[PDB]
Amino acid sequence: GGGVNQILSLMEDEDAEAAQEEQAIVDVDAEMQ
Amino acid sequence: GYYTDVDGLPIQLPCKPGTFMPFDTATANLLDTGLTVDGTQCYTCQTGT
Repeated sequence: GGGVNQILSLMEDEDAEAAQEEQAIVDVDAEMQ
Repeated sequence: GYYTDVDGLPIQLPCKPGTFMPFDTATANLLDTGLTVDGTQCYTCQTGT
């Protein structure tokens, strides 16, 4: 277009995301065995 | 509608909200006349959209 001329529901969700990735990682490491 | 940034990409990624990738450069509606849509980079929507 031209450019220049020069909390309570966020951390509880990020912990759930960093636990659901953990679960996926654990389910993936157990399958290659 | 979609785009692909990196070389390897299984599926073409859609342009995120507040962006629009026109079909070709000439067949556009609102693009500043100092740029060309090569696909790989999605241009931000212009004021009043």
